[PDB]
Amino acid sequence: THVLRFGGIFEYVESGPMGAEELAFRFAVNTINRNRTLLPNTTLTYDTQKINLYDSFEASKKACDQLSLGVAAIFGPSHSSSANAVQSICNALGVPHIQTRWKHQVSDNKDSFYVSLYPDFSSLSRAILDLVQFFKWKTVTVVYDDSTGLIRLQELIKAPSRYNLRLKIRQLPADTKDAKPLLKEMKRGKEFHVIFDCSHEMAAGILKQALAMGMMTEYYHYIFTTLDLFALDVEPYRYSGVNMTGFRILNTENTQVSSIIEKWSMERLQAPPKPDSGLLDGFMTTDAALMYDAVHVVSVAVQQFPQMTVSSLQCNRHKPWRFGTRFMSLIKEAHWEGLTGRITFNKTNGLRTDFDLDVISLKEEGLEKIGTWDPASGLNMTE
Amino acid sequence: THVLRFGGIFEYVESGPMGAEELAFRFAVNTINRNRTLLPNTTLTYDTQKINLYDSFEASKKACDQLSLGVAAIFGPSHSSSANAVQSICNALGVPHIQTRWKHQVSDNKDSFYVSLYPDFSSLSRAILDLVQFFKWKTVTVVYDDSTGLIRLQELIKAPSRYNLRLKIRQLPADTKDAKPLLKEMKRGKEFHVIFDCSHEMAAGILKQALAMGMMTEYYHYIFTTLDLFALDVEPYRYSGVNMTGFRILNTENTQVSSIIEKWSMERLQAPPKPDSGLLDGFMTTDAALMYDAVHVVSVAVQQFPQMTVSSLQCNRHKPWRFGTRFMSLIKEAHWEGLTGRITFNKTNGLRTDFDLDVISLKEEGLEKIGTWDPASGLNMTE
Amino acid sequence: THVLRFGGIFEYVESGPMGAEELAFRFAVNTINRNRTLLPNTTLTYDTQKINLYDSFEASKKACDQLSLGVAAIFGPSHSSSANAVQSICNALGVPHIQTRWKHQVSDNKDSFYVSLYPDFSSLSRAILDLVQFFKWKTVTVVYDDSTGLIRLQELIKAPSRYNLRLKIRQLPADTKDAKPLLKEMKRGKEFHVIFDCSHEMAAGILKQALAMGMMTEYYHYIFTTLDLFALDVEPYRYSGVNMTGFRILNTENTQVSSIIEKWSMERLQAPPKPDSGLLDGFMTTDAALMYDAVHVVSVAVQQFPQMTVSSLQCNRHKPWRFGTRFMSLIKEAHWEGLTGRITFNKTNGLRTDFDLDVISLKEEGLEKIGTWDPASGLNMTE
Amino acid sequence: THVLRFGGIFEYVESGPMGAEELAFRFAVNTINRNRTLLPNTTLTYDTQKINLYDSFEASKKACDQLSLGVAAIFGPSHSSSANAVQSICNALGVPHIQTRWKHQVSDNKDSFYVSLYPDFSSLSRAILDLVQFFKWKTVTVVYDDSTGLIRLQELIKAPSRYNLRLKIRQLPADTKDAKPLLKEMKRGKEFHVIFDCSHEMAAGILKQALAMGMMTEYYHYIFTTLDLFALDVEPYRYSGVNMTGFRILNTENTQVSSIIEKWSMERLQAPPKPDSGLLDGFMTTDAALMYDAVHVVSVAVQQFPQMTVSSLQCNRHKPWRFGTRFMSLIKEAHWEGLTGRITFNKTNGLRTDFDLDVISLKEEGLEKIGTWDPASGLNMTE
Ligand SMILES: *[C@@H]1O[C@H](CO)[C@@H](O[C@@H]2O[C@H](CO)[C@@H](O[C@@H]3O[C@H](CO)[C@@H](O)[C@H](O)[C@@H]3O)[C@H](O)[C@H]2NC(C)=O)[C@H](O)[C@H]1NC(C)=O
Ligand SMILES: *[C@@H]1O[C@H](CO)[C@@H](O[C@@H]2O[C@H](CO)[C@@H](O[C@@H]3O[C@H](CO)[C@@H](O)[C@H](O)[C@@H]3O)[C@H](O)[C@H]2NC(C)=O)[C@H](O)[C@H]1NC(C)=O
Ligand SMILES: *[C@@H]1O[C@H](CO)[C@@H](O[C@@H]2O[C@H](CO)[C@@H](O[C@@H]3O[C@H](CO)[C@@H](O)[C@H](O)[C@@H]3O)[C@H](O)[C@H]2NC(C)=O)[C@H](O)[C@H]1NC(C)=O
Ligand SMILES: *[C@@H]1O[C@H](CO)[C@@H](O[C@@H]2O[C@H](CO)[C@@H](O[C@@H]3O[C@H](CO)[C@@H](O)[C@H](O)[C@@H]3O)[C@H](O)[C@H]2NC(C)=O)[C@H](O)[C@H]1NC(C)=O
Ligand SMILES: *[C@@H]1O[C@H](CO)[C@@H](O[C@@H]2O[C@H](CO)[C@@H](O[C@@H]3O[C@H](CO)[C@@H](O)[C@H](O)[C@@H]3O)[C@H](O)[C@H]2NC(C)=O)[C@H](O)[C@H]1NC(C)=O
Ligand SMILES: *[C@@H]1O[C@H](CO)[C@@H](O[C@@H]2O[C@H](CO)[C@@H](O[C@@H]3O[C@H](CO)[C@@H](O)[C@H](O)[C@@H]3O)[C@H](O)[C@H]2NC(C)=O)[C@H](O)[C@H]1NC(C)=O
Ligand SMILES: *[C@@H]1O[C@H](CO)[C@@H](O[C@@H]2O[C@H](CO)[C@@H](O[C@@H]3O[C@H](CO)[C@@H](O)[C@H](O)[C@@H]3O)[C@H](O)[C@H]2NC(C)=O)[C@H](O)[C@H]1NC(C)=O
Ligand SMILES: *[C@@H]1O[C@H](CO)[C@@H](O[C@@H]2O[C@H](CO)[C@@H](O[C@@H]3O[C@H](CO)[C@@H](O)[C@H](O)[C@@H]3O)[C@H](O)[C@H]2NC(C)=O)[C@H](O)[C@H]1NC(C)=O
Ligand SMILES: *[C@@H]1O[C@H](CO)[C@@H](O)[C@H](O)[C@H]1NC(C)=O
Ligand SMILES: *[C@@H]1O[C@H](CO)[C@@H](O)[C@H](O)[C@H]1NC(C)=O
Ligand SMILES: *[C@@H]1O[C@H](CO)[C@@H](O)[C@H](O)[C@H]1NC(C)=O
Ligand SMILES: *[C@@H]1O[C@H](CO)[C@@H](O)[C@H](O)[C@H]1NC(C)=O
Ligand SMILES: *[C@@H]1O[C@H](CO)[C@@H](O)[C@H](O)[C@H]1NC(C)=O
Ligand SMILES: *[C@@H]1O[C@H](CO)[C@@H](O)[C@H](O)[C@H]1NC(C)=O
Ligand SMILES: *[C@@H]1O[C@H](CO)[C@@H](O)[C@H](O)[C@H]1NC(C)=O
Ligand SMILES: *[C@@H]1O[C@H](CO)[C@@H](O)[C@H](O)[C@H]1NC(C)=O
Repeated sequence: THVLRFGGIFEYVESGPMGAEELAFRFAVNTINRNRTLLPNTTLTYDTQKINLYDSFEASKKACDQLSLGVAAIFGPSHSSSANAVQSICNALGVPHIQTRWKHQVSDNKDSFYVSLYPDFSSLSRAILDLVQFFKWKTVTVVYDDSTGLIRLQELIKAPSRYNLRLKIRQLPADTKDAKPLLKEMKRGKEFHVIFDCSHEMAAGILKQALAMGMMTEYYHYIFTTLDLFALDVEPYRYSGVNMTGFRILNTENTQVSSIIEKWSMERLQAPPKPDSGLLDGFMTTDAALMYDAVHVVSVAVQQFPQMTVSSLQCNRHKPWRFGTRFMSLIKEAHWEGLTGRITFNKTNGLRTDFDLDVISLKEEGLEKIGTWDPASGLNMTE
Repeated sequence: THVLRFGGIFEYVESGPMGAEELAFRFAVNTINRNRTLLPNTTLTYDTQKINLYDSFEASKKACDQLSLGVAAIFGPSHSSSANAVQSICNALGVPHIQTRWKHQVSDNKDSFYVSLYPDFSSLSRAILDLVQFFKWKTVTVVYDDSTGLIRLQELIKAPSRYNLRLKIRQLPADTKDAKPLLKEMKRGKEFHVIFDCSHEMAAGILKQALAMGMMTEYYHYIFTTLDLFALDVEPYRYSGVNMTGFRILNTENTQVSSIIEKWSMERLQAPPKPDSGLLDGFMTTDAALMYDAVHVVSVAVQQFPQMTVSSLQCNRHKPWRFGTRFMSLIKEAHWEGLTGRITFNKTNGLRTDFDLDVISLKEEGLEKIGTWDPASGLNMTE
Repeated sequence: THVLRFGGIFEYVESGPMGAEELAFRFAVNTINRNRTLLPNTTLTYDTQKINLYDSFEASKKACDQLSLGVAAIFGPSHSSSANAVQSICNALGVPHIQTRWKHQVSDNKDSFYVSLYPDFSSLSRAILDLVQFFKWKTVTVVYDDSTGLIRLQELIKAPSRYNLRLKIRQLPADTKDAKPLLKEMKRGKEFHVIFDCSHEMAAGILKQALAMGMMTEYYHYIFTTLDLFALDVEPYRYSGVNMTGFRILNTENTQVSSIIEKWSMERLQAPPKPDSGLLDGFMTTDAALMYDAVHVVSVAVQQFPQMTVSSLQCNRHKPWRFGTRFMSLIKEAHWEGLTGRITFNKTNGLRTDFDLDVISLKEEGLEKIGTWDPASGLNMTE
Repeated sequence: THVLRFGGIFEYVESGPMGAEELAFRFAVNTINRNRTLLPNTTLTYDTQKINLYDSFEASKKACDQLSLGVAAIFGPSHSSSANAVQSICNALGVPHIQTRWKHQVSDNKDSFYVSLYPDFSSLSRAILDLVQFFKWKTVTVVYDDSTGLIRLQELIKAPSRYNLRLKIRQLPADTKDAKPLLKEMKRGKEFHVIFDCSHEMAAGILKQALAMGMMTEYYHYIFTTLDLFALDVEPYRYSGVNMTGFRILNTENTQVSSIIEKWSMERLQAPPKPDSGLLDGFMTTDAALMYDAVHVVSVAVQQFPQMTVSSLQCNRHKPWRFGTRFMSLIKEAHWEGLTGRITFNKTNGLRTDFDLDVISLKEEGLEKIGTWDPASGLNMTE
């Protein structure tokens, strides 16, 4: 009988229930504890702490508390300022750091003990660039929201120096959802081919404002960078004649994965979606799908390593954990068929640049898979 | 008799002498200790610690050591990953954090206790954009080096959506100085109007490689984003017929400032510039000029606040410093005429968006001031 | 066992080692003395004297000293003022005079006893004129250094009276290497097609100054009159996109000749090339290559004439040497395959107007043979 | 009573009488010996030797014979190959060398003991260049005879790089007076503005052949480089309507000079001019006029130096003559009003670049002075 303790550092909300990632972290730990073939005779427990996500000092205190109590991994603070602080703690004290969201990896950072399960925007900007070639675009307009979106789509911005695109980079307004002065300039500029770098909460907001202005016609085509395009109530836009392409790594066409999504709406039951926020009703985001996967990919590594004993490391007397070097190598060699497809890592750095997308577009009936993407193959679009 | 202790967290070098910022921090503290009108009867001492600059854990330990010994300010780790960790420590424990280099301020960071003395690239990208209007450019090519340079020049990249520029964003090769495959594509692409986002060490390297390929003619024009264009041995390029514009905030035309630059070459004497690195011989970089200024701008605040007593704060029992709220307000209200012009801060956030540049170009005689820039006025170019 | 004594009159240097011609004269005499098939059972010795090269009185004293001791040939004073004095001594006293450098032969000079091994500029000005036809030039600019260069390139200057060239004859500054006021007039005059009449020491100097001004672009083409274009460190100019044509009589593509060039760097070892003089490291000049050949071509004549006995001639009682008439006819009928190709003489006067050049140009990889020249054939340019 | 012995090295003719320079050397020495104010109580004697003029060995033997007998000056071998040999003898042994004909002074010749009385072609090529400006020429054709004529007229050849001339350099045939294939190309090329670099013997020959072909019309203009244009029987060309410009330094408009020219035809009486050689009957050439002057300019120096004693110098034991340094300085400071105008020398090198020409042209009446030239003033053409 073993007691492994996966750490976690999640968002602190005062009014609603626990977040989507903290639910999926608790739902995953309960899944391996019930299921018997994966990790027999062990009992995964958890040590979830809650932070502000914008406080690198508070994230570093909770990371040293989890190392003092003793963890075998830390499943990310999930924000760029807080994740870089906890990554360097986990690098110095041996213990792995599991990331499920994208952040800017600075080029001269010699950190080994981290893996990210979010699909890398080195690969995702090539998938978007393959679509604008397939659709024969020449007047692309990238619309992002925050200044880090330039780093995300940098291979798309450098594309007119190797092809015949003509980019017109624009930015959403600072914090307000008043995208109407942006969309007036896009409508007057005759820009019919738009790539949005947004989240699905902000994709839904500007799609209501593109309806009310001029822009949900059969002349406009919208590629979406977000992987949660399948979580939009697209009922006002089905008959609109529009073309709305995108991607989806959440492999919802398996019977096994769709079983878990149907289980997900049960225990989540609280926090209903407010009506003028036209996301769909019951779904896993790809944010929570990668946190459900991250517990399983580390679980592949602990099944291949049974003699693990959790130690109580100390930050101001920082010494590496005894099995931190081998167990990190088992996480970077782990293969898993999770909610988000195949999960293999990039041996050099530790990212997911090898993954399987599903190109989805908006048809009259609904929002349907019209192709596939694969870094080896490319676009296999059976449209 | 007072004993104020300004902290500092600088780069650790194993072979050469102390860095340019740590020299200028020691040279500034010795200057106020000698000079009598600024801070009478007090003695500024220092507590310089040395880190790797790429280790947010090591930067956070040295910041808690300086808070344990007791400081009244921390003069920056001077790298983006390390500065964001020490900013959140200084925000939680009251003590100000003085920054002298640019880093990405994420938009939802509610940090108050920090000021940056580096000229903001919100203002510097408008100064570069005013030059490409004045020079009547329409085929601009931005060349940057690291992925954060997109965030720096984002107002220049968004400019073809409000003017008639046609940007072609390119990137230098990853770490090597083999910019020849980049410059072949720029020469074959007939790109004569280039903006380089580099440092002066990398500006000197690609200017040697632009000479040897095709590109230092009278057809090519080079705007440089760096503020240390005046520190290039431009003797191979004076008669080249080229046009090489740029900026300079280091106000070298005063008798008072040029006295300090002449003092600077004396005590620095070690570490000579190697010959195939064609920077000039004796100069302050704008990196060290802002660290000389940062000690003085905080010195204006302590002259207006004589009853300051340094306290010994603790990180794991984090309580704000007693005078941290008032003394931070005096730093954000400080005015100073330093090496880099007028130093006034941006009351909203804490940046320098109000500063005085000097547009310099390459003439046959040398590298001379051909104008001025000011966020209020604009380009007053007496060419 | 014979003792033949070839005379020699070379440059007197006070600081460095012996000159390139005096080394090659000593290296050649040692070669025939070792090698057995050419001249069996004889031992060539030498009688090298050193002069100022600008003193026809001192050159005439050393020539009468060598005739008093007794020589069978004199291998040139190698300067125009000194060579004409020693030519008339050798004509009056019978003994041959071997020349390895060009000088102005006045038309009414009835001298028989001399041969020159330097390629005649009657033939070399036609080879340059064939290149400006092949390259379809019409705006040729000849740049020479001393006033005798007009005599050298006179068939190139008389060419617009039989073709459609438009010559613009210019001269380098008097003694200084300040060719920048010359190159300003050539750049402002839009003169992209330049023929330089220089030595390789002065070709290297003005190529550094053409780089620093405007002129090493892909618009400028430089034909070089010198036969030592292969002895330039052209590493700063390979990627420059320039076109730099020229000639080479030193037949470096044979295994036998390249063996001797590899032997040459061994014994020469002293006198390294100073860095800002960007000639290559180890090479025979064509000046020393013709002095290595001149000992061998005379050696062909003494193998065909075994009964030669060296006599002690006197200048103030001038009587011709007994075998001077026959042995001079054997030198003018000698054939040899030396370092500089085939060596046959011009029966009428005694020059080399029949020789084999190798047209070399500057490519991106290096400086490569792009054709051939031959007075019979013409340009066979397999470019 | 003194006995000064001026040396001389002149041409050896086998059939006719002594040459024009040797007559004028004997006529000048007889003139100072008769006349009493210039050199009282001294008796100039002479030591004229005769050479082949194309033998630098024979010229060097006669120069050492005159130094052995003892001379105070040597009045030139008067040919370029022979003069450079005797110049270096006179430089090494102290004794001055007086030149009366042009030769190529190589630029790195450090010879002090020589003066030339022939007008320098540095100044004479500017006088020809001032005429082609005054006559508003733009299609100039230079015709020379030997390859040294390029060195003579080099400032005229370099003139299209600073003005709007368009030179077409041509050469007379090698030795024959068959200039008809040259004049066919000049007539077919529509070249009406011709500069001839010739002697007056060859100017008369090609003027007979320009009459018989097409070219003595009112369309053709001929500038002559020779200073003996006044010695042409121009009676067939007076009414021809031609324009034939030229120069004249022989100052035939003085009563004193025209007395000497009338004396000259008396003692010369032998050697009549053959009819088909249409030079005039009785005249001093400027060759003999400068030899008459050269004895007088040296005579100014010996009047200012009475204690001169002629010494017997030796060539193979070469030691400078005791008063050679001072007496050479008196020749370079001598002023004289001779047959050829004012005779002042060029302190730097020793040439005549300051002289007074007389521009003469062909009118219907005869060949008349139409202007003046002076290096200070320029063309004062009272036409
Ligand atoms: C509960 O059972 C297993 C617990 O191990 C869960 O994961 C699976 O673990 C086994 C251990 O090697 C592997 O079996 C695979 O099962 C899938 C069923 O979809 C089948 O397609 C494969 O050929 C193989 O038999 C596998 O590593 C892993 N499954 C996957 C998809 O990676 C399993 O997910 C849990 N649920 C059920 C309903 O079994
Ligand atoms: C592990 O990580 C490295 C670096 O992230 C991966 O290297 C990258 O691999 C791709 C494919 O070889 C390189 O080229 C790109 O490929 C697309 C394929 O669609 C092609 O269309 C483009 O020509 C594009 O250049 C990419 O440059 C390369 N990056 C570097 C720095 O070498 C590597 O593939 C990963 N290993 C895996 C996934 O096994
Ligand atoms: C010691 O530090 C004091 C700092 O106050 C220096 O005194 C003054 O410092 C500033 C230079 O930043 C100057 O004051 C200003 O001058 C302008 C005109 O240039 C005037 O408009 C302002 O009202 C203000 O006075 C001033 O140059 C300088 N004072 C003097 C006399 O130079 C002081 O120079 C420092 N001492 C040493 C030895 O460096
Ligand atoms: C304190 O900070 C804020 C922002 O950090 C400063 O406001 C900024 O002011 C500039 C100039 O007025 C605005 O930028 C540009 O104005 C130019 C005028 O030519 C024009 O090309 C564009 O329309 C562009 O907007 C900038 O928008 C504005 N920032 C914000 C967020 O509104 C403010 O001036 C600072 N206070 C000081 C220096 O006292
Ligand atoms: C010693 O000198 C003799 C000179 O005869 C060298 O023998 C031969 O010299 C010439 C090189 O100039 C070559 O002869 C010719 O070769 C061509 C083919 O390359 C052939 O067509 C001719 O019929 C003639 O034979 C030849 O390379 C060379 N002989 C050998 C065996 O290499 C001899 O090489 C000199 N010895 C040394 C040690 O250098
Ligand atoms: C011995 O010497 C004489 C001259 O030193 C050589 O004669 C010269 O031969 C060349 C070539 O045939 C003639 O030059 C040029 O011919 C080209 C053919 O393309 C043409 O562009 C011109 O018409 C030009 O004349 C040159 O005129 C001629 N020289 C003389 C004085 O006739 C002779 O070939 C030598 N003997 C040998 C190498 O056996
Ligand atoms: C014979 O008499 C003198 C001998 O000395 C010859 O040359 C002249 O020498 C005197 C001595 O200084 C100078 O007199 C000048 O005479 C000319 C007459 O043309 C006059 O114009 C001057 O104002 C001055 O009085 C002078 O240096 C020199 N003459 C010249 C022209 O340079 C003279 O040439 C001989 N013949 C006659 C007829 O006197
Ligand atoms: C002594 O000899 C030197 C060198 O031969 C003479 O120097 C030369 O003098 C002229 C006049 O200053 C220079 O310029 C030329 O002048 C003409 C006048 O008509 C003018 O039109 C042109 O602009 C032309 O450049 C010439 O360059 C200069 N040479 C050198 C090497 O400096 C000097 O004048 C002589 N001294 C005398 C005659 O007192
Ligand atoms: C949607 O996609 C189809 C197929 O690529 C294309 O024909 C159509 O024009 C697109 N709609 C747009 C661009 O509005
Ligand atoms: C596209 O998918 C089909 C069906 O799975 C398969 O033939 C192959 O993977 C792809 N086709 C091509 C031509 O690559
Ligand atoms: C540099 O300045 C000159 C003169 O103002 C002008 O050619 C242009 O502004 C620049 N040169 C270029 C772009 O070649
Ligand atoms: C720019 O030039 C002068 C120099 O300082 C300045 O005084 C003037 O006011 C400015 N001109 C403008 C802003 O038009
Ligand atoms: C050099 O060669 C290239 C290719 O043959 C051609 O541009 C031309 O011949 C030369 N280049 C010039 C004159 O710029
Ligand atoms: C030039 O090229 C080849 C290569 O050596 C040569 O054999 C051939 O005879 C020549 N071709 C001609 C002269 O047409
Ligand atoms: C001779 O000179 C006059 C005056 O310069 C000129 O008018 C005439 O045309 C000239 N004769 C020619 C060029 O044949
Ligand atoms: C031309 O000569 C006249 C008369 O000798 C005289 O006025 C002056 O020297 C010259 N005139 C000018 C204007 O130079």
